[PDB]
Amino acid sequence: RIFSQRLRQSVQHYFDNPWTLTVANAERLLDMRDEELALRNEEVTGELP
Amino acid sequence: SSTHIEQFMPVKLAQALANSLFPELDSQLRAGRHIGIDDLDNHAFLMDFQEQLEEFYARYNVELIRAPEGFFYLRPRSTTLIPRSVLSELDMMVGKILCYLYLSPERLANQGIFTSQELYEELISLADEGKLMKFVNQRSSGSDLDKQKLQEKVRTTLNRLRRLGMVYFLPNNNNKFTITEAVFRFGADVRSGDDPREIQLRMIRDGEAMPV
Amino acid sequence: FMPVKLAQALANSLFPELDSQLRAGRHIGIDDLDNHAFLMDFQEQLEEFYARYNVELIRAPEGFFYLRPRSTTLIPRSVLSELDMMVGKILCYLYLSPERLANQGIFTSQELYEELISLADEGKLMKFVNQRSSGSDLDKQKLQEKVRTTLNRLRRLGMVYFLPNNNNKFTITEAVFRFGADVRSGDDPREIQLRMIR
Amino acid sequence: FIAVYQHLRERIRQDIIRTDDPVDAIEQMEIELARLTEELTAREQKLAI
Amino acid sequence: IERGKFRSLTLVNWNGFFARTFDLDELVTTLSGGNGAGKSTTMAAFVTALIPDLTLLHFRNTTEAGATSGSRDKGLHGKLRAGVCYSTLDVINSRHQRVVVGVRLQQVAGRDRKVDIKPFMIQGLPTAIQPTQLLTENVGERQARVLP
Ligand SMILES: Nc1ncnc2c1ncn2[C@@H]1O[C@H](COP(=O)(O)OP(=O)(O)OP(=O)(O)O)[C@@H](O)[C@H]1O
Ligand SMILES: [Mg+2]
Repeated sequence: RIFSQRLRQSVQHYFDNPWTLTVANAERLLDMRDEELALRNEEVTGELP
Repeated sequence: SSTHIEQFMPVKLAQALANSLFPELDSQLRAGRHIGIDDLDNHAFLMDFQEQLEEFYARYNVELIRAPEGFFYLRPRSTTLIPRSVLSELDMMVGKILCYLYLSPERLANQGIFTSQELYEELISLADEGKLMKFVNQRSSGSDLDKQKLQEKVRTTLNRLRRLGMVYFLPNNNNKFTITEAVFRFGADVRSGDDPREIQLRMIRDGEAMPV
Repeated sequence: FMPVKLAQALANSLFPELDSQLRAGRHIGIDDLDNHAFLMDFQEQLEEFYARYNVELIRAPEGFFYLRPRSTTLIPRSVLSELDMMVGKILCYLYLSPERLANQGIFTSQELYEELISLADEGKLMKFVNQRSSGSDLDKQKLQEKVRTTLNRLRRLGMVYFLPNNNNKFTITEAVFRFGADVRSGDDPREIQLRMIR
Repeated sequence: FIAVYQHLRERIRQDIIRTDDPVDAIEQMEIELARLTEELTAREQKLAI
Repeated sequence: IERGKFRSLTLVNWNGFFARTFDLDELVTTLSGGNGAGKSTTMAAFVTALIPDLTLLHFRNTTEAGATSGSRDKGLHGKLRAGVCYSTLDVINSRHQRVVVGVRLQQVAGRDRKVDIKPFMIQGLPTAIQPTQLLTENVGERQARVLP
């Protein structure tokens, strides 16, 4: 009967001393937004062997 | 002799960094994920080369820490080379409730499987429902639309805690999940039966927690 | 085991910092004397080191280094906004010949603001701020704010260096070429850059 | 000495071991150790077959 | 049992080849010609048609063989011309079925020298049809055009 009182009172009265934990939050790797793929179209022609 | 690994690096550290598990783990760790006993591969790896990893990461001005419960995590210093961030108060409410749920022997028979509804029911049983509703919307007074909005915010934050490694969803059902020991960090303000103010001061001094 | 030169490279005191930067997406140009020299010296091994993350270490033909993630990247990815590429292509255009005589390498925020407003079409400008907008002062103020914001993002990427004072005047680095057009034999850079901006 | 005790008090693992008295905690830990050893013995016996 | 065989290889609009078809041999096929003639290019076209995984394809010089280089350029883009391109294989199955596998290749406009691939397969094609003719349209006086 040790933690019941210990933890319940903390949740019940949290807003009298609100506190927050710290975490590692390394940056995301920025990349180019992919533009719509634009292929090369040229209607090539030539003499057939 | 020259051109010899020992000139630049300890053999055990190089051996660790050359392992196939390292990139995954590194990536994750940097992202803030906690590592518990269930993910054997990772955990075991951590255990094997603990001191080398600690020494390594030290270069970055970050502590690789081991909680008593057996879970590893990253704590940045003030001079950290890697950014540091803080959790939201709703995340704390869900965190402390997940902690009480883990301890509860009354629900141990579930074999760790809990449902979002049970979590929500426990939370409203303990905290001030109508006063907590203030965070969802400044005009909330117990309306069902606002109650569903609260449930959806809980659903969202719980998903963030999953990315942090604090809870694992079932393989085929997303309405049910399992806890891990990493949740005990939410009890860092009460694990010792002493003056709350002094504890809080100690924690902020150690870089564990910030006020709001 | 591990290759001796790779162990030497990552043992160097400059590595942690550069690692941090690179993972963020920053581009290393010829300006950063020590970092650039370090990469030149240890490229052959750093490429292998980062391949383990499914991320590619590329040296652009102009000379600057940067990382390109694959689809299976181990590093969490993120993506720029449309307005970001618009501004980037504008900066690529400003890397012009008369620039040398016009500004001696040092520009101002207003140059870019006015160039952006003059050269782009109104429809995509509205799409940038908000579709409900129509030629109003508050919309232009919001667009200015967004321009400053994205310019700071680009400064993070290393594209643009702010002169060390509170005022918003800057210089453009060579790495801006990453936004640039494809070059074909004999083609004029001004024309091709404008052709894409259109 | 006080400092030492204070230091230790935080380091307790979970509820069944929440004897706020470190020295008292020791034995509990050791109990766990013995428990674990028995479980390991049974598991390795299963593995053989 | 009769083992399957590769009948032929076809290239369209590659660097130096407009539309050419090599007929393979049952045992050995040899390519000869002075330096720069285009032999290694033919090899590359074959392997590309076999494994279109663009992450793997990396055509180093014969010198510098075995050096893991991570080169900026994989060396495929330059072997293609502007417009649409093809590379196809004709195979006789052990069941005596004629099947035509291949890929459509196309350069990507933009500063990065990237390439696009779209595989395809044809079954039941009559034995009288040649891939060279199937992939082209006769426009003008013997001045055929390629078709997407
Ligand atoms: N990626 C490329 N970009 C530009 N030109 C290329 C490329 N690859 C090959 N070439 C050119 O295409 C021509 C054919 O080269 P290829 O290697 O196929 O010839 P080859 O007959 O096999 O020669 P060798 O026996 O000397 O290897 C040569 O002029 C070569 O320079
Ligand atoms: Mg060749």
